[PDB]
Amino acid sequence: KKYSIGLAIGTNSVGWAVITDEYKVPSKKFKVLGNTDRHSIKKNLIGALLFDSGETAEATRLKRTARRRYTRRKNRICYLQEIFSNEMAKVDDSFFHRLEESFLVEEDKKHERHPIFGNIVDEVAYHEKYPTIYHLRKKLVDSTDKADLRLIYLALAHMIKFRGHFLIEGDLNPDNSDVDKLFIQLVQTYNQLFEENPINASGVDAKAILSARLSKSRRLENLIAQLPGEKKNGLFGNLIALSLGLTPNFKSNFDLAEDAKLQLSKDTYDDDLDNLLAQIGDQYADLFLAAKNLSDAILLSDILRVNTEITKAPLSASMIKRYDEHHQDLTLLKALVRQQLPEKYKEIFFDQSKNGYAGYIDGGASQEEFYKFIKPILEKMDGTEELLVKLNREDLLRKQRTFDNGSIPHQIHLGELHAILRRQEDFYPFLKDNREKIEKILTFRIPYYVGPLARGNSRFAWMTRKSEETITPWNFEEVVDKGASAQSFIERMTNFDKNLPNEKVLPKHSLLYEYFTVYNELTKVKYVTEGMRKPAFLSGEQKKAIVDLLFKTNRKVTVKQLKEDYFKKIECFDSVEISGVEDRFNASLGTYHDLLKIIKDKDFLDNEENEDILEDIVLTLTLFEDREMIEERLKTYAHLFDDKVMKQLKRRRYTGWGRLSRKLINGIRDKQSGKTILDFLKSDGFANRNFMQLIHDDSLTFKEDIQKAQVSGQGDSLHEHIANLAGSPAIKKGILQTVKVVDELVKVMGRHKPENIVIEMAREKNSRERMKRIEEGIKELGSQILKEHPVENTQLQNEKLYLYYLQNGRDMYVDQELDINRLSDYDVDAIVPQSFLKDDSIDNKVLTRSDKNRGKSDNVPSEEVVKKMKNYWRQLLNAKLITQRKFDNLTKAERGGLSELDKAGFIKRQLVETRQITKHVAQILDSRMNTKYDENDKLIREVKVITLKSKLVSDFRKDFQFYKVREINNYHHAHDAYLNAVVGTALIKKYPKLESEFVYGDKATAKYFFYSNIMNFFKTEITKRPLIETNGETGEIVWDKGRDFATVRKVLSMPQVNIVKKTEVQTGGFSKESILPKRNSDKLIARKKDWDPKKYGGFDSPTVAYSVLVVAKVEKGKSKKLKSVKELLGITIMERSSFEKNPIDFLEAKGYKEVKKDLIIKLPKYSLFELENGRKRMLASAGELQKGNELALPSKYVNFLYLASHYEKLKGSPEDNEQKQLFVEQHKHYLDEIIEQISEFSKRVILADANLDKVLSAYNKHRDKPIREQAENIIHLFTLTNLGAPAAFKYFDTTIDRKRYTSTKEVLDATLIHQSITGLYETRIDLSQLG
RNA sequence: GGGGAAUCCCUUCUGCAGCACCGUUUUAGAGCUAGAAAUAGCAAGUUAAAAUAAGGCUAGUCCGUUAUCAACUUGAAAAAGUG
DNA sequence: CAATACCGGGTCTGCAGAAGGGGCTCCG
DNA sequence: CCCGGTATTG
Ligand SMILES: [K+]
Ligand SMILES: [K+]
Ligand SMILES: [K+]
Ligand SMILES: [K+]
Ligand SMILES: [K+]
Ligand SMILES: [K+]
Ligand SMILES: [K+]
Ligand SMILES: [K+]
Ligand SMILES: [K+]
Ligand SMILES: [K+]
Ligand SMILES: [Mg+2]
Ligand SMILES: [Mg+2]
Repeated sequence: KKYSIGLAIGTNSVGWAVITDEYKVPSKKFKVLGNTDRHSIKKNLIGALLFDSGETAEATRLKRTARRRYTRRKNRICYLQEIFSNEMAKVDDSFFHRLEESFLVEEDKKHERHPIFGNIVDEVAYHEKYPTIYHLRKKLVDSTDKADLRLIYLALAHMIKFRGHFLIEGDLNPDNSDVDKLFIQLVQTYNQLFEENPINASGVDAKAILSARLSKSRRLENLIAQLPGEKKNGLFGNLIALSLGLTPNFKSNFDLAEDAKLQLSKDTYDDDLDNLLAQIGDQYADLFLAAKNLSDAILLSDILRVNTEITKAPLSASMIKRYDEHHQDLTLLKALVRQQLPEKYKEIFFDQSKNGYAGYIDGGASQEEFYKFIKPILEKMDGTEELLVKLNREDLLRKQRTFDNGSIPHQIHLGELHAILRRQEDFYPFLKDNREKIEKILTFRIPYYVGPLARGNSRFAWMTRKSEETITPWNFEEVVDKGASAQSFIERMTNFDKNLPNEKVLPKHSLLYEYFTVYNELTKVKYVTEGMRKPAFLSGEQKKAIVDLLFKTNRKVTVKQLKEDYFKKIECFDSVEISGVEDRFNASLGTYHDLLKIIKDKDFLDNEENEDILEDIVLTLTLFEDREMIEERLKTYAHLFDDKVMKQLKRRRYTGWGRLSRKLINGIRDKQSGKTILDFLKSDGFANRNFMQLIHDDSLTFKEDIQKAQVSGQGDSLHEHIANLAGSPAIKKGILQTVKVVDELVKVMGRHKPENIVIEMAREKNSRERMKRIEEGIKELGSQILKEHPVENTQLQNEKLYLYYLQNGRDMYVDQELDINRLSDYDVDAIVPQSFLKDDSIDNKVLTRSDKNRGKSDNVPSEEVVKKMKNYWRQLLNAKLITQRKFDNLTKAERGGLSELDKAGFIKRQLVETRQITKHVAQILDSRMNTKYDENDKLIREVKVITLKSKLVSDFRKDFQFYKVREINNYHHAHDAYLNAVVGTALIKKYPKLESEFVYGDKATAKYFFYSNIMNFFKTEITKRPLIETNGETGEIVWDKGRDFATVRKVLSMPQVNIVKKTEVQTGGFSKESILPKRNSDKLIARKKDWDPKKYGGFDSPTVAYSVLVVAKVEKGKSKKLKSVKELLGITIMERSSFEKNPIDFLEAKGYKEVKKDLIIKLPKYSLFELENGRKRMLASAGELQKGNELALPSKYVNFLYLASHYEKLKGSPEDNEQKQLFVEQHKHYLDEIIEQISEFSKRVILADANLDKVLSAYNKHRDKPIREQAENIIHLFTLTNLGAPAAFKYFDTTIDRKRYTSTKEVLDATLIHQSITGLYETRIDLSQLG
């Protein structure tokens, strides 16, 4: 009884099949449990588990951190109120109480309904004096009068509750506020540097031009237009562009011949500038510093739209300017509409359902929707010119709380808050005492490297405390151990050295690590000259001289430099051939040069006695992000450097960690030699052993010490091991389900393990990332293509338009512009032709006018194209509009193009699976099946695990006409698993040598020919072979081209396949999140315990975690007469814990009396019920059902539908295509037959009378359509019959809306079916017998 | 052939922490005039408070949406067993 | 109860890791 | 997107 298993692992299915050595699927009588009259049932050993996708933890995390934010914001307000408590109680002992109950209806309020002053006269007067809170804030900042303590509170609380972002470090410099003054500063600095060509900036209103609500490039154009003799690409123009936030290239200004682009926003700018100043000189540093200051002022002027010399509240003044312009323009608009369009006034100003002013203020119309609505109304009237300008500036009738206030820094709000505190502390002493406390409430921020301020009950926290006491914003530095916490943040996540598992890894930018990388690469360099017999390694002295002369004088070392500045200069070689390195060295001493620029003491860096110190310094710079903490840690070294050097040091920062520890690189020593790994890399006689050789050499202690260093740990469980794999959670859910399926199948075969297990794994918002990429790329390029052709993210899902923007509107193979309106006439071409690499991503595609201009089609684009286009391609690459892989493949021709080795490798890659995750699946199954060791203590591999790629079975299907149509039913998953088992077992029976390629555990033209013809033994004629294929050595039959194909056909024709939908409890959010207005409906759910939804609104649409079958009695009528019921009650996610804690009490609270506790049945989503005539339903919820049957369409119809619809591609030969076409035409009647099938099924099982009649009518309407189109729309038709939830579909232009099953009553008397994972073991419960 | 390691350039995905801005909901921001009222005419509108999973105990400036789940028997449970 | 229709909260900064092309020096 | 909740209309 030998058998194999085939598995098809996906993100929503695991297909499975059992085969015998004859490639047949067995069938068994399985026992049926329960209370029906059926005791057993015949099952085929083939099927597929279906499940909803496993989800990532991201949404859960976003909601978790948002929860924390709400908690802490409330705590800020609570701190402020605790500071105000006593004095407020003297002024008004219920102010804070009225604030707390402001949400309650007057009936529920325990105090006066007017929050601020508690009487209507004073409240109305307040709102009249201060129509916005920004009025009050400006008044309290500017006035010198004693203010009412309640108004002071409201201003401070408003600033603290909505406090602005923390994107900018430090204080908001008052020097860099004025645009005019900083523009003059930049001009003065430039004219200092360029006395012969000064700039005349008098009469230039720099403020108006540079702060105008316009695009960066337009403002640059305007300013340059105010300067005759100066162009926007000259030096001053580039400085202005850098100030405005563009990415100017200073290459041409300073004649660099190598690009020097600068963007103040990028993280690398600080180095980029220091990279430019290195080539230009340090006299230009003040010029770029002036540019940065001007940039800060322009950024501020974006938010502060008012003069900062009439008020210390420019932000509140700008909000008040919004309010005043809103008022004036609304008065004008009302007057103009009343005069010119009186009939539209009611709609514009009263109808909240429309997107006019009423919908804008009272309805749900956004600012953008209101603009779009009212723009034509302004265009049709006269006197609306300035209003239209404001609308196009997005500056018309604005509110003050708006989507763009995210631009406001917290330093602005802090300025206003501090000003108020300074005004009013002269009258309230508790404000003087607590001023810094209140400022700290605004400014204090839990660092991202500290985490939740927990006390042992958070699986997320890592913060440690210096003293056990409550943490507040004011004692945080004293109570939280910031250093230990920031260190734990990183060290919970960084790797240990795999060779020394108790050793932490070195910083990536450590001096020792970079020395290691440089010497490890340098020991394998070889050189040869004329008088040398063979190439020679570099000696220790030569390597040391190369490091001291080249690596310690240049950031990068090229082969050319090696030849000229070392071999010529030192060794007196005029010609030398180098091997082991190409073009330039990969490793380099970048940290050495950074630190040499900072400390300016080469002798310090070269003195080994400072190694420790330098290591620690880099450690600090890597471990911490906060510059104050960095300075604290570096303090011990302050006596070694000047204070300017210390400031430069603490401004330097690094990130990233290496792969090896310090103890491995330069700690452990070979016993005999006394040398470390790095010692050997610096000098190792004439063997020049590199790292791998060193740790694998039996004549050194390194291997032995690495072996001893391995430590034991607690082995993960199966679920733990699967969760810790690298991959999407969806594929991991599939992986675990696969293991459980295999366990059940082995149990089904009497605990006999299979001979083979063949596994195949499936291959695998968005427009937002596409838009992001195109925006950043065009910005880096400096192109105007988005100005001339604006595009929304959705449109970028079109392949050709996306490619058009990625290529900056140009042909990729020809130096010409493309025309947008002509995309349909252009071609999308594969860089590496798809006949070698099946890659259809953007990474292997380009848009070109005509693909013929690539060159020959049998290779990579020609060398001529590369010569033409390489510089444009490099510009695209630096703009991130193409990747390094795309650039390398486009330019491969100059490197020889595609070789025969490359093509053979491409074919092998197409056939042999090499993904790490599939290898991990194979290892899991192999270690579970094979557990015994032989006399040599090697594993006994009694079960062979074979991995296949989908292409093998796909090609098998297409070659032998075992076609698949995914839409017909779910059987194709199971058929895939079956064909996987067949092909894999036959393949390794035919070529056992292939086991290394395909079984887990253990000339170019020739291999190309071989792997391209590996599946020919199935065929009868090629491009002829015997009818019986055998193994050449064992002589055993592997394939019989008579019976075995008929066996496969019989398997695929079997109507009884075990499709099982995994029943799952539902988890997640309680309900829809929308907070609905109050309504007289029991559907509403209170958002807080006492917030009666009929008064306060609430949620609806809760999610049912699972249903429950209740047999009980319910009171009926006014008399409350008990009546027996049997019904389905949906337990919601929110109710689940309460129901499970005590079900009887819960059901009695819901109204059920005398519950039959032992008759309660838990019914998760997709619980299966069978009714009459084989009709099946699945539970969608407590009140809705899903389709429960599979339509087993016969195989001839499936193949006719595949051929008639042109499913996939025809391929083959024209004669075979003609035979397929003649088959389609000879079996046209199949169409009607297929329809009949559907109809029959729909009448037995679906019961959608109206939809079925509409479908039959639509089919009889398009009987004159081409056979191909009728076949495609018949493919569409199977949505009516598919398993699962009903869904709308389209037959030609007719739309069929889904017929839903809006009642679950019938299943309460049907047969409930409990299924095991394979569906082979069943328990059937007749529910009509309950009650 | 298979498996593995460091470096370089890129790319994708996964996990975690810390912020901001809005949105929504109820209340507050005295609507006026005529008319008995039904209604009509006009005025007005930009702001705020509070909640933002119900909530929980472990009471922290913590936790509350990921993963995992046929049924039956034995078991508090974990888990084991059952064709 | 049937047919039908509408609806659904959203976007940053920072850190660490695995793994996929392309290359290169090595190991078992 | 999808598909289960809800209301409307009957
Ligand atoms: K009251
Ligand atoms: K000019
Ligand atoms: K609105
Ligand atoms: K190189
Ligand atoms: K750092
Ligand atoms: K010093
Ligand atoms: K779940
Ligand atoms: K889910
Ligand atoms: K590698
Ligand atoms: K099940
Ligand atoms: Mg809360
Ligand atoms: Mg709001």
